[PDB]
Amino acid sequence: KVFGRCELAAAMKRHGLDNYRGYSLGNWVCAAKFESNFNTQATNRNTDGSTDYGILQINSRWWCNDGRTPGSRNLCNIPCSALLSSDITASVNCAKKIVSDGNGMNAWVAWRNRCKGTDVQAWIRGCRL
Ligand SMILES: [Cl-]
Ligand SMILES: [Cl-]
Ligand code: NA
Repeated sequence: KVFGRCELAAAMKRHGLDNYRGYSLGNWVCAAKFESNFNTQATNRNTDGSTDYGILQINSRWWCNDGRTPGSRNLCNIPCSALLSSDITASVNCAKKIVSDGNGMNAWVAWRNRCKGTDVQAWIRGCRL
């Protein structure tokens, strides 16, 4: 599923991400825009052999099992394919564990490089929330 900007914002709000660990909703929408272009089916392979999955590009080296990342942990205890669903619940639940692990949203390179320190509230402007 390719989300609309306000559709995704409303969905993330309903799943408890607004101000989760202090990160306003616009941060999460901005990260999803630049990680996946709002596409729940996005996948990208990394040089180390791991793969990033879904709307928030969650990585198989640490967070999900895809059966082909040897020595990987599965800290969200989920198959990576569950992160590609049109239902974002599994991606959101896993992201809550990632953002809590001490490094905040710096775990998302596109957030660090394209959202951090910008006017992220623009990402939810005009949305009915
Ligand atoms: Cl915001
Ligand atoms: Cl980047
Ligand atoms: Na894994």
